[PDB]
Amino acid sequence: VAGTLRLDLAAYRELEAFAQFGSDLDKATQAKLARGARTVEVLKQDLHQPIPVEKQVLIIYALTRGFLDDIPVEDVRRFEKEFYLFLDQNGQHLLEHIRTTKDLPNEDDLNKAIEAFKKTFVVS
Amino acid sequence: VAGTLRLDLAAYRELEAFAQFGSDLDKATQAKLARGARTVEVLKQDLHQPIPVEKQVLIIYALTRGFLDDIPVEDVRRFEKEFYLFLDQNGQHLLEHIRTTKDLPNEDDLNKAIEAFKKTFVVS
Amino acid sequence: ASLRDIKTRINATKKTSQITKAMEMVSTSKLNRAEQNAKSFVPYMEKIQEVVANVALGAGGASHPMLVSRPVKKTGYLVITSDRGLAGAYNSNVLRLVYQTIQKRHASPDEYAIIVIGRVGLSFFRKRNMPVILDITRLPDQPSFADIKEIARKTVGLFADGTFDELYMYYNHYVSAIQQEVTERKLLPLTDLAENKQRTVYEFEPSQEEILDVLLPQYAESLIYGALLDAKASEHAARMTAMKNATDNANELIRTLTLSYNRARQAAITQEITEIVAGANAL
Amino acid sequence: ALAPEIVGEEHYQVARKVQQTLQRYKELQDIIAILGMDELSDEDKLVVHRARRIQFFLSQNFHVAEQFTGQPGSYVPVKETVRGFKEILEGKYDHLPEDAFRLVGRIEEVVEKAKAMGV
Amino acid sequence: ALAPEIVGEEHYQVARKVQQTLQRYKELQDIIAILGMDELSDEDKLVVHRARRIQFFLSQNFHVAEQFTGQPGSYVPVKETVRGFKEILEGKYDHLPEDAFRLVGRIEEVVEKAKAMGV
Repeated sequence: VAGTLRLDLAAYRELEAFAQFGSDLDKATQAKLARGARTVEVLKQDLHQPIPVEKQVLIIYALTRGFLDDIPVEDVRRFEKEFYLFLDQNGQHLLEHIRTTKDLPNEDDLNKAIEAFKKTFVVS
Repeated sequence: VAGTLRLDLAAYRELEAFAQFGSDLDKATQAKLARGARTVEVLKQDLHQPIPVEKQVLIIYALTRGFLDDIPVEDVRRFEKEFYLFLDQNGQHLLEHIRTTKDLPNEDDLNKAIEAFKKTFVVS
Repeated sequence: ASLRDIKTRINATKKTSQITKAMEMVSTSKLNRAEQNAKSFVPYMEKIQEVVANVALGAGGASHPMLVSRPVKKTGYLVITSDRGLAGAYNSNVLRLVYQTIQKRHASPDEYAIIVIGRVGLSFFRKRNMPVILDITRLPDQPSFADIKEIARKTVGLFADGTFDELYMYYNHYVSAIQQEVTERKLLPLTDLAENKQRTVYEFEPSQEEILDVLLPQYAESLIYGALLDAKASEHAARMTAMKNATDNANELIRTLTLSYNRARQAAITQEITEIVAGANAL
Repeated sequence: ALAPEIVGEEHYQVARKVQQTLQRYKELQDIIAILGMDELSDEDKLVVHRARRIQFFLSQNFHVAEQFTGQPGSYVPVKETVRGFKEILEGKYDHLPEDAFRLVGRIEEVVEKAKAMGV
Repeated sequence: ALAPEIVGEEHYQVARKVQQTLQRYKELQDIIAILGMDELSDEDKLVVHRARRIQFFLSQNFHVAEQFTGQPGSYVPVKETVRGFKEILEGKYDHLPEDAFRLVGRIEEVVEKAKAMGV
């Protein structure tokens, strides 16, 4: 997932200065300005709160697979914070699989878990 | 009289960095540039030509109260010289008031004297 | 050189670079908005072209191919130029071509007659020996039809009474943001068209001689409006490319000056070290 | 010490928003300097209008400045200053002249100066 | 010795004006390089046009320089120098080419050199 994250963040990092006037449709607005801003939002971290590598993998996979495209930027951090608790409550199988195999779990199971969490989230 | 001069010079030096970009600048900006140019012309002085403070204050008042804003830049030195000449034949009361009380004379009298000089001044 | 002067030079160049980059950023949005106005102009012009391409063939009118609108010494030129500068040779090309053609064909100042839209155009024409009829100092960057509707109506009225021999418009189209070329064209007396008639009664309650005198002026005004919109787009593109090139040049100068400063100050540092070494040795 | 847990959440948010507005106003000056402020979008004009007043309200009259100016000084509590800056940011003083914010103490003295100026 | 009471006002004003024009031309170099010649105002364009000709006219052909170049050299009186520079500053010789002013004596030799070049 690091490969996709690098590309998204880099693209935002050469296209931030053009934000004076968003235009050119997908070449600037829908992908570069949105995905990059969401990446910057998810890469922020609070003081003295390290998080497990499995949770990092979950959240960055969710970012890269476009599951955060509908969430507004102001709600991204709260989405991540609630997603960590939802994982701790319902995704023990996924967390154990990652912790024991150093590899991503089944893609369909991961996608259905992410969708199940996104069902219960409220945008505010 | 020095307080407004300091602010005018500060504004002129701040906005002079934009003078190279054409002529269609903001109306306040070329007004500030016009004031600063006349201020620079006023501050100029010859060699071995000391000027009494009672005349320095009057010329600075004339510059900073807008009475000089219609004389062209090229005529500022001659305007100053002719004003110094005029202040010896007329307006001796203002010079005496400044020299004795160390304060500015009455506003009406000084404005009337400046207008009287401007009436007889010839412009090229 | 002196390090103080070098630093002041670099700082001034950086400030100019920032200003030019801001200008280019603004011009990009202005071009993006002007393109939509051009696209919105296109349909009305297309409808008028498909409407007037056939009914023009017929009897004489106020603006038919007559060339006898007092065909003496009073032809007018519509010149379109920018209001602000910093666009390079944009206005200069149009001004030079207008001056050259008018000086060639017109022998005497009485033969001269022009109308200009743009402050630089007024300035250049007043510096030269040109007669000014009407002028517009400024227009919105996204002009509506009503902004020049009355002026175009005035041009049509001056074509009436024979006070315009024939009308010429001089402006610049854009092939793209990079390419702009000067256009000269002969508009009102309507030299050429094409026959595509499928019409018998469509808006024909007035006769051919009764509809032309009113219809043709709006056709000309719409053409003038479209030419103005295209010229505005070309102006925005020219400012874009000029500011981009200016930023590139300023950054090149910044790089060279920074290299010079860095190479210069190390020599002073090494000279100080050498002085320290010599002083220590001498004791 | 400028942390939410040290100075308070309200203080931290007010200070951060003031800094953001001033930083945003910093870039727009050259565009304002050449082209008119009408070129700016609607929000940018409000940003400039409030940034001028914030900059002028940052100034204060000192007790020791009596020997220089003749105007007596004042002491401003932190609660008073954060309340005043929050009010300025939210825009309840957008109609007062910007000159009334210069060399002033509490926000009430700004209204007093504006009234003395003829508002 | 460059004082009004020593060389005269006629000489002093011309010298000061030449120095001022050369200083302005030196200052204009950066903006010319990073913005182009066409972006200068008509005042600055005239300043550059006069300053290049003044700088070229400052050159001279020396008698001892005949061993380096075949030109014989010349001797120019102070009155002639002052008159020539005043005429250049007045704009009389704006239509002559730039290189016609290089390595000549009196202001007339510029005219004959331009005629030889074909003006």
